[PDB]
Amino acid sequence: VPFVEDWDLVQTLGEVQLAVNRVTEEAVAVKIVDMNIKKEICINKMLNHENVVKFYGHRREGNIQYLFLEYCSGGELFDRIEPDIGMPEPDAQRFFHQLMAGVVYLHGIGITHRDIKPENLLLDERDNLKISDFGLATVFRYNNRERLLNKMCGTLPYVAPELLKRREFHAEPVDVWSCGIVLTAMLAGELPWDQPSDSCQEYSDWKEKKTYLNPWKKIDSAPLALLHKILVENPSARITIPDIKKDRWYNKPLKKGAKRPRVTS
Ligand SMILES: N#Cc1cnc(NC(=O)Nc2cc(Cl)ccc2O[C@@H]2CCNC2)cn1
Repeated sequence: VPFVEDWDLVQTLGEVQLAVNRVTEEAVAVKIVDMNIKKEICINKMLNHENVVKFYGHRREGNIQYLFLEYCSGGELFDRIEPDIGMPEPDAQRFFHQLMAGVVYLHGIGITHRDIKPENLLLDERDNLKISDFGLATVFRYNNRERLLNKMCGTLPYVAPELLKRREFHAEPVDVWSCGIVLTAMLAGELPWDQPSDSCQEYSDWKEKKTYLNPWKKIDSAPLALLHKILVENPSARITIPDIKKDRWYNKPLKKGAKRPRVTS
């Protein structure tokens, strides 16, 4: 079929550009990197999950690398969070379920994202969450042997406290922590602290169990009980994802199905 390989760059998404196929009108996201990127491509070629952004391929045109990635028309989870409010609890629960399915998948194949935040959580046209941007991602398990991490990666409000206080740390609890900060942001519409350090007053209040303060007073006791188990300073005592899957709020029926058309009589 002639022209099937031509894509028009129609708009800047974030550089990330929206590409449309000349013939089929299929939309893809094209990440343009004008020369860490070789690691992003390698990690992307391993990924295949409904809650992880699809990788279609790559092309090197001199100093510029073009990455063909899934287009998610719903945009960023970030823009579904109302400041100081958040979002309805059933929506947050569904996005957290889909976040866990994605993270279970990544950890299962020995990959840690290292930068889970709402900006990197994208939504398709049906509002299905997809983990995106594997630029900071790395291999923490290979040939069934775990590699402890030591590089400081991520975004300060979402990083686990061990990443700031320890020389080495396990990868999986770091991603679990960041998922709990994402859950906080979805239910309160605010970030609890600038960084999880004892010098940060809000972080000290959380360790002092002062849940009568913001953001915790905006959060119902069932999801807050889950946050009490995720945002545990000791990474060895922190809840694991198999046990997040057994939490009472995680399994609480809250969300109705997708609206489906219906008539009467
Ligand atoms: N890395 C990466 C990656 C992979 N796929 C992406 N897909 C999109 O569809 N991007 C997107 C779509 C809308 Cl409607 C709005 C913003 C978007 O990307 C944001 C902007 C910055 N990175 C995430 C975006 N970034």
